[PDB]
Amino acid sequence: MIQRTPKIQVYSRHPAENGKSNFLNCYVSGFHPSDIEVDLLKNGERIEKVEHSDLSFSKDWSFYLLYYTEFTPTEKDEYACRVNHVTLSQPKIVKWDRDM
Amino acid sequence: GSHSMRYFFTSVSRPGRGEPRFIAVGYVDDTQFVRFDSDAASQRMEPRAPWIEQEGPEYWDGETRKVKAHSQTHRVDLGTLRGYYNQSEAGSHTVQRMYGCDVGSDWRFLRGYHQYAYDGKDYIALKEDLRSWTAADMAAQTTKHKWEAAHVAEQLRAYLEGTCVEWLRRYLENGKETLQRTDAPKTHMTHHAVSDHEATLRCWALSFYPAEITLTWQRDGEDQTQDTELVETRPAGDGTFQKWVAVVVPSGQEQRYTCHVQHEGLPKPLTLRW
Amino acid sequence: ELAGLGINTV
Repeated sequence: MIQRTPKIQVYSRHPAENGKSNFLNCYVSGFHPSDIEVDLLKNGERIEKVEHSDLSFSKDWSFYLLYYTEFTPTEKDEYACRVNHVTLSQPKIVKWDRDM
Repeated sequence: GSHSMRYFFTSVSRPGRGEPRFIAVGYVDDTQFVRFDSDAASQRMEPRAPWIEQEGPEYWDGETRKVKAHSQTHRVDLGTLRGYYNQSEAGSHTVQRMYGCDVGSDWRFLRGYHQYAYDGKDYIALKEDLRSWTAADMAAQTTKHKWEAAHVAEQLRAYLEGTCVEWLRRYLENGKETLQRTDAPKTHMTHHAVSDHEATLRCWALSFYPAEITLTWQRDGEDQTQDTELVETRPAGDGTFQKWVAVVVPSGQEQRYTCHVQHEGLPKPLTLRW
Repeated sequence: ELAGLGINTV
């Protein structure tokens, strides 16, 4: 049973400016099998209004998905993606950083 | 320019109760236009781009019919594969199938594909000539012989050289305002000190379509790959794509470094400087 | 448009 761990990028749809409406993305790719848990977090708490793309895959057969929700970047609030997968002992939390 | 149509299919067995989870997506180039999800309420092939909504009820009936047949094929496959590999009933397993055609600038046939994977590994694939099979192991070799017996390759080749390219041509015309438009990358550079002595230069490409792009660094007009980070191209979420490439440089030396961007939507490549 | 024939069980 081949198991590949997800790669994660967390990022905004548009360039970020405090107080301006945007979309928070978490792109998970390179994983196998396809079962995966992805939450978007605001100040550590799971955001409820979260959608995702239709499961698809790359030439090497590894899966990818985009999770996304509306957010407003601010000076103080911390945003993040929480990912869990059979290949992970514990949930991986990647923080949003407007510089990437 | 050149174009493609691809369909992707994933079935995941659900041991203990019911049929597999089945998900099917169709793409023209990098644009998803249709989907099926066995868990969704409609139990229909569903539109995902505005230009496919032109198609009449006979189109949707026909596509629903075929896609549900694909899901049953894969359901049967999961059972068969379990026996080929002496696996138990207790585990969840995955089959994946991809097929489609490419066309050149004249929109004539270039290439066809049909490939198949079990638990994320190559199982069997149609060769470029569309006449023969690549079977990865002896389980797939048994499939190879069945498919030879049943003239699968001849049936697929007719589809990939005929129907596939005819409908791709049709979708390209119907969807021309978006599918036949290139969105050139919107580029800029950012600067991030890492210490008193070094800085990161980050070269961004935003809102581009299609996804294919090349971002490179040069130092004093020579190629620079050391101390660089290149992220995988990622969806913006609105149909376009993003990527960046970064380089660590001695502070004060930013001017030696240039970022180079190649994309279908740029007549000539772009050069950025700090 | 999806394939019909050519899509056989393994």
